[PDB]
Amino acid sequence: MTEYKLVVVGACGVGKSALTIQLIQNHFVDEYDPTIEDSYRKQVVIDGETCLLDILDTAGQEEYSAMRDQYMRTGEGFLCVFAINNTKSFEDIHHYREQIKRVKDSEDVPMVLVGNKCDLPSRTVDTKQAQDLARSYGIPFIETSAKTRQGVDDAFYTLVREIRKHKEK
Ligand SMILES: Nc1nc2c(ncn2[C@@H]2O[C@H](COP(=O)(O)OP(=O)(O)O)[C@@H](O)[C@H]2O)c(=O)[nH]1
Ligand SMILES: [Mg+2]
Repeated sequence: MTEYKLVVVGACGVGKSALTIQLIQNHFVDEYDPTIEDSYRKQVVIDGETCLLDILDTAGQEEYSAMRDQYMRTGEGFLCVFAINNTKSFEDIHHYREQIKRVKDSEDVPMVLVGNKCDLPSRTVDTKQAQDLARSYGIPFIETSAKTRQGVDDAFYTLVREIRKHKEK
């Protein structure tokens, strides 16, 4: 079956691991070492297609930069995650967007912008500001909560749909 290589990127603390574990295992893990980087797999049906999601939960700097370049080149779509209560993590999206395009040497890379922790009333990034950024990139924007599961399937399944649209060209 088709496998989709997804990569979850974003500043430390935004909820990359929590989102991935919620997607894969259907529970909220509120404490997971920020320095652990690992891949997870799940076989799902998306729009009638039985497929495999092969998801890299990134954790930032690698032993060697070649390891980062390798996962960006092999990755097919990227969840660019910020936390709605951390403005610096939102600003960091500019860096991730650029770095992925730079490594893949492509202006057309499937991505989805994810604003996580939307169960918290505490918010420094309003939806309008995040929509502005996603509009500038021409990518979807989804607010999520790894805690409540809101938006979680939508974020990952939308990324698969973005990969499909890229492939058909
Ligand atoms: N309230 C809330 N907390 C979250 C959410 N996602 C992650 N967290 C918390 O934010 C912190 C960092 O999450 P983690 O998954 O380790 O982020 P990572 O460094 O991006 O992998 C942890 O204390 C989690 O409990 C969420 O959707 N809502
Ligand atoms: Mg993590």
